[PDB]
Amino acid sequence: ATPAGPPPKNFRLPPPKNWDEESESTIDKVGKYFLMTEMLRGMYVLLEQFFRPPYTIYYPFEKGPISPRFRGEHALRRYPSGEERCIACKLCEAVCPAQAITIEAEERADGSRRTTRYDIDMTKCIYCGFCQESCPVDAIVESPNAEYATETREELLYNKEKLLANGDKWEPELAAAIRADAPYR
Amino acid sequence: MSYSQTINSLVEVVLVLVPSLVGIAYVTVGERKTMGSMQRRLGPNAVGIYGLLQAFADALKLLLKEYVGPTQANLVLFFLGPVITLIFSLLGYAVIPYGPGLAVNDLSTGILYMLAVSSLATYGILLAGWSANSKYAFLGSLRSTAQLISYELVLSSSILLVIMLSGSLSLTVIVESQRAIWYILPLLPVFIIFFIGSVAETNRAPFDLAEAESELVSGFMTEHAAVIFVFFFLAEYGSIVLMCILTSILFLGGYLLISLLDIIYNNLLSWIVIGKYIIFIFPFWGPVFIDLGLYEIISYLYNAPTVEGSFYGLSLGVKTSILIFVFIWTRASFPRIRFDQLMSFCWTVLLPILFALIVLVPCILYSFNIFPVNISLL
Amino acid sequence: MFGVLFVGHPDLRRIMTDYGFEGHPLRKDFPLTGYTEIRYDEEKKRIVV
Amino acid sequence: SYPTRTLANLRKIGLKEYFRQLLYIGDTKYGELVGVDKFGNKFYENKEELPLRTRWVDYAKHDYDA
Amino acid sequence: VQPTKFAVTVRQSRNWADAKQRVIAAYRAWIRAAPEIQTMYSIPFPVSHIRTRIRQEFERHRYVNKLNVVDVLLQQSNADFQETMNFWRQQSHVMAFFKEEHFRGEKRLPSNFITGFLEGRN
Amino acid sequence: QYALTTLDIITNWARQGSFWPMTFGLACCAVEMMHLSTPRYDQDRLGIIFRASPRQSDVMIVAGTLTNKMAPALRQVYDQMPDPRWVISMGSCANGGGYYHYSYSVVRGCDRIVPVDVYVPGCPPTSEALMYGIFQLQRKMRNTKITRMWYRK
Amino acid sequence: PQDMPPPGGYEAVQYKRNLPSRGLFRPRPLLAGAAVLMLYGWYKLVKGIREQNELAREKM
Amino acid sequence: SNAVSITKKYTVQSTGIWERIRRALVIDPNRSNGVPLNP
Amino acid sequence: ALPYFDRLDYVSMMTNEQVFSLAVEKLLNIEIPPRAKFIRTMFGEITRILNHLMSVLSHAMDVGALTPFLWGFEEREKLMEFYERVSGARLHAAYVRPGGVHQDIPVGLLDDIYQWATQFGDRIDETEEMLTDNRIWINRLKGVGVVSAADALNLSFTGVMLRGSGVPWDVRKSSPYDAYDQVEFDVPVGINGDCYDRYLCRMEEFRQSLRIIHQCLNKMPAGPVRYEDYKITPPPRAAMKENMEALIHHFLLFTKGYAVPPGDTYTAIEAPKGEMGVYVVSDGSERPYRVHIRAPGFAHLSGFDHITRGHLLADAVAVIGTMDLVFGEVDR
Ligand SMILES: *P(=O)(O)OCC(C)(C)[C@H](O)C(=O)NCCC(=O)NCCSC(=O)CCCCCCCCCCCCC
Ligand SMILES: CCCCCCCCCCCCO[C@@H]1O[C@H](CO)[C@@H](O[C@H]2O[C@H](CO)[C@@H](O)[C@H](O)[C@H]2O)[C@H](O)[C@H]1O
Ligand SMILES: CCCCCCCCCCCCO[C@@H]1O[C@H](CO)[C@@H](O[C@H]2O[C@H](CO)[C@@H](O)[C@H](O)[C@H]2O)[C@H](O)[C@H]1O
Ligand code: SF4
Ligand code: SF4
Ligand code: SF4
Repeated sequence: ATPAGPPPKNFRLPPPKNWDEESESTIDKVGKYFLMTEMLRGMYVLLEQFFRPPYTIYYPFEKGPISPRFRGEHALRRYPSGEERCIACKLCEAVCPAQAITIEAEERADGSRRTTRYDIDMTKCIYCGFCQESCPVDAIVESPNAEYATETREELLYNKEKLLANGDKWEPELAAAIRADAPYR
Repeated sequence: MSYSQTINSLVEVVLVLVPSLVGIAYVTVGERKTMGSMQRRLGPNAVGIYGLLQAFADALKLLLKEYVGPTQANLVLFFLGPVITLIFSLLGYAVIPYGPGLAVNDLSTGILYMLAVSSLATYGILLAGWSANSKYAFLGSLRSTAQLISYELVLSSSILLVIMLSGSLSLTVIVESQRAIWYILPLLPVFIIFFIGSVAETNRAPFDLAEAESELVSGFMTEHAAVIFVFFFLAEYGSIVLMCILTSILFLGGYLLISLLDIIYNNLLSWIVIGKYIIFIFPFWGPVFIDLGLYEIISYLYNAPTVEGSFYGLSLGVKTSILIFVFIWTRASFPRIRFDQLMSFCWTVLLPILFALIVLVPCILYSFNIFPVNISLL
Repeated sequence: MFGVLFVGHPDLRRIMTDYGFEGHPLRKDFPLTGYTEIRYDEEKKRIVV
Repeated sequence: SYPTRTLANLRKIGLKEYFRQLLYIGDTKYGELVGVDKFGNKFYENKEELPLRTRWVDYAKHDYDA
Repeated sequence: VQPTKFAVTVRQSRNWADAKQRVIAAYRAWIRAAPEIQTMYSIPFPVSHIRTRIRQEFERHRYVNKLNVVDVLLQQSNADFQETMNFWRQQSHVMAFFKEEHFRGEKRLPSNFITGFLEGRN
Repeated sequence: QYALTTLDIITNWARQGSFWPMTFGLACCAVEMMHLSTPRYDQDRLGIIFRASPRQSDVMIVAGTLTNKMAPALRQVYDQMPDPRWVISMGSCANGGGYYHYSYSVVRGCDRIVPVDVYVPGCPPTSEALMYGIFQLQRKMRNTKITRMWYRK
Repeated sequence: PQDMPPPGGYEAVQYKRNLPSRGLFRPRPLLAGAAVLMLYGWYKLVKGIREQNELAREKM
Repeated sequence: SNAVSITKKYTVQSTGIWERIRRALVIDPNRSNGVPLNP
Repeated sequence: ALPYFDRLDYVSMMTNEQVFSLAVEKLLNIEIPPRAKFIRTMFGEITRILNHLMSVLSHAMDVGALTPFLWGFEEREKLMEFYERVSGARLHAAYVRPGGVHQDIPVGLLDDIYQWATQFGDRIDETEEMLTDNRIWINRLKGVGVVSAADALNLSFTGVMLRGSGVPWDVRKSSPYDAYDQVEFDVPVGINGDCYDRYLCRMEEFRQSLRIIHQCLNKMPAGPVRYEDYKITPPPRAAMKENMEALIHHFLLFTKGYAVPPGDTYTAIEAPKGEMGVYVVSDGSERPYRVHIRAPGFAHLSGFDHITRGHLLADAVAVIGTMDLVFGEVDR
């Protein structure tokens, strides 16, 4: 219970003090009992809080702080041209910790390598952000949007038509968060 | 008498119950707002402009809720039981005086009336806990009853010490007797014991661990019964407000405002019939108070039956509210006490001190020729 | 989790799995999602397996 | 809030606007207009408030939503 | 039964006379308990159906001729007995041991070749 | 028609103003539900008071991974909620299984056990997100016709 | 660059138990106070009940 | 003691008459209120 | 598999993923850079403060003191802003990874932690104003849940459950890991082995963790926060988009993963709830052959019968809170 070698210098406790060896005057000792002085001090600390500013935020008018690295709902982005950035490498499908991504790809009419299916089970996803660390083209991101509770969980099966619609909606904020964090990525 | 008694009976009863009920509703909002300032948050501030409707929506929600309590083998008990628990809560307000004699019932045995209505509280904690089906929780309703009866002895034995000083069980006489001095000053330790006894009597935290442990042993098969009922909540809040008014009646002034009109008499000595009202003081001058406009009006309003009654009730209200704060502050300041430890506090600390003071107080009143007369004076 | 049996143990009962659970999940022949699933049956008024 | 703060903001926004805020935000708050959303929402800023309260929104719709 | 009401310290059968003695005592306790299992778990079956179904679960392992295999089969029984006699198993686990409260019922394998062929392997 | 509508609005105002949730803090999402009671986001200011008993409650918030061993007690507690009843599923684990979806011990969604009215996404949702879900539910109740449905039939 | 400390290092923060004794809660000043309050009250009560008894002689 | 002065604690301060009032009616004048600084 | 460790003790996330990283790094035979060593020891103590704010204040909320809980959850609310700045999660960071940390800390964070540091002791002191000398608090924890030093060892107790019975022992001092051998801190050891000792030992760790965080701020060295080897840690995005070798190493790390050499290791750290350890068998491949988590609370709850025997039920609720118990830890 103590380490090997010599016992620690004064590890052993002093002998216990008898009641009449204690250094506390009866006046101090009896007063603290009947006046309940330590409980009075704690009640006074609550008066101090009473007259301090509160911590509360009025939501939804005032929001809490979120960093550029925040991990909210997924979005599929484009280039300035308008083409989808996604080229169907499937890296985000391989690294998914919860197997939430299902991708089916083929050759587009023009010969380009593009996805035909892009589904994200929002009820399987753990919001780790791994999908967006593995992208070679910044195609999949997680927007700062955390406010999308829905009614049915069928609404939480995002298909490629919803994830592109999300990127079109959120692009300025997505481009801004990428601009802030890119040096660190 | 100028008009019919039944009308007079009705107006005084409505004038006490409707303000008392509206007040019992705002103590619930107030206890959530006060605990939030001390906990650096906000209380209710959304149901109503300043959260002033929070009590209303809480009460109407419960009223509209389904109730699934057992109606079998006991139909009256499920329905007519808690209803009279709420009657036994409001029946104590009928002896509160809002000025000399200004009570629904001016009762000579007013104190023994509020000792009777209090011993009926034990039934509203015993019987409700009889509905819940869980072995350990039922024993927790007996332990809460045991706490109430023990802390009732604390209150009745310490009310005794006030009666010795006043000579009467009339709440009006008890307050009028404090015109000499508030009983907090000479019976300091009796007041503290009474306030501590009054928290334990209401089953309030930090003395609520017995009824607290029911929620922790409910299990996976049964549940409580105080569910959709606002009765045992209005019975609870109204007993806290009532224990604050009675605490003020006995130890603070009651409705006694420390009158500054005595101070101005002592200081002022340059009475002038021309209305100047010069004062013989160091910050004094020759005031220009308007005799035709102000002094004639001010003097009349001071002697009005409405104004003087108003100050007597604002005094009692300000004093009850200060004590309502001290109950809310106590709940937010301490952890809970175990049932055996509260029992030791009552039986081996508090009551020994009280019985020691029951000997000493009449002994001093005899030694200084200060036994009051027990005839109707004051 | 494995089915190994400890002679001398007082009260060697399951600690992690459900009450009528059959199988030892950390065995490598045991499948990841198991063999059974549960749901609430409206017609039977209980959870069924 | 506190009386000094709520008094000063009445001297700024007026009693008709004071009641508008009690109905929605539940606070008396004054700040500079920063801009308008396409949805019609209005944004205000005040470096002098409590932290995380320097920016707020006045929504355009009665049945507002984040 | 020191830590729990029906706990039995894990023991290793010394020989077949001992191992058969334990099996019979296990079967005896189970079929004794069947009325107590049928009220607690509100089993909508006769006590006779419960007892005949308990018998089947011992009838499965009647041909085990390994002594190391019997002890694990005995420990499994003792543990099942403990979690049923203490109200630890839910009615859902208990009346799911009866393999007719499936909405497909007891008939869940195909009866013969042709009926399973016309239904696509059941 | 107006009169029955008023009866609804008042009834809905009180189902909204007093919002008492019974809770099943199964795992981490409960921590984030505890941060909804702390000073930065306080539930009390909006009238939310978490009650222990199902009898005193309005809404169940399943917050955490539901396991096969825990599911009978989820259904028992929901079966004890007096009407009207609402359920919020909070987090990926309760919504659809989440990280433990492909496991032998986890129910893949709490709606295989009970009916759900709002699903809040995230592992864990932020405290704002769970607030957003409560406002969606509070809006669902404001659109609940009680005495105006009885009138059409 | 990276997120680095200031050149001279950050200053020391307060981390030890502070908890400083105040006279408001020490027993001796409170015992003395409660005593003077009860003595003043007992002088005021002994004067009042004497006057009350004299008012009763006049009433009778 | 173990305390360091409030003036080095990176929290909002009370000013003027309210500072004098606070440094009178408070257990530890060197204690902060935990409110961070906006700038 | 690293995000699985955030969800074990869900109030102490970055120290759960620290013990998994340290185990994998030991089989990888790699030395992680000094900056990540200090980042990990700083955020391991920010984590220890976060857990103790949950554990101490929830314990007192069960005992019936309700106000310290709310005060320190603003302190908790402020310290989760630092989690969400380094990562984007208020709870499950996934920040600590084999080979260091996922991303470098942002460029104004070490100033913001120092600003929080200047006032955090005052928060402990006011939390301590309410509980330490309070007689109701004292009379609900003295003599409750008393374990002898010999039995705490025989019962597999670690941490303050071990340390509150008078055994001086901290994994940080006895098997130093990360930058703990570079920081000066003390170890609170109790006397009477009861809940009051374990409360007083936990409050002292508040002040000791703050004392480490300040030292970490002043020794923060420069350099990679990630092991400088792309066969193990992901290359920068800019490299992957510019250099051939980097895209190959990026691609294979996110699909196959890195191979860990064969062998097994048992690795323990001083987690906030006791000793947390993992046994990892490696098969030389890219997936773990066997991961076993040793959870401090699992051993603590196993000794609840031996410790609560003869006590009252109101006593047992106090014993539940003095044992730092999150059931996602206990059941893995
Ligand atoms: P007779 O001499 O003909 O037979 C005696 C035995 C059977 C011992 C044979 O002689 C024999 O040697 N057979 C091999 C040994 C053997 O039987 N091994 C296994 C014994 S343990 C066993 O069979 C356990 C069965 C399951 C126990 C639980 C049953 C009930 C569970 C469900 C109840 C209903 C729902 C709650
Ligand atoms: C108007 C007549 C009465 C009709 C019914 C009115 C509603 C009655 C119940 C509400 C009254 C206040 O009741 C009290 O509310 C607070 C929340 O503010 C609860 O407090 C709860 O949440 C707060 C939130 O910070 C926690 O600090 C506290 O630990 C917790 O218990 C109390 O557990 C409850 O007892
Ligand atoms: C000594 C003189 C006394 C004069 C004043 C006497 C007043 C007596 C009024 C009795 C009214 C009923 O008394 C009161 O009942 C309610 C409901 O049963 C109890 O309240 C009970 O239910 C509520 C919930 O609804 C709980 O929050 C509370 O903890 C519990 O104890 C109070 O604990 C009790 O004080
Ligand atoms: S989003 Fe990125 S990682 Fe996923 S398939 Fe498309 S290109 Fe590959
Ligand atoms: S954030 Fe969600 S979708 Fe992306 S990799 Fe992680 S679990 Fe899969
Ligand atoms: S959804 Fe995420 S945070 Fe919530 S319980 Fe599941 S793993 Fe924990």
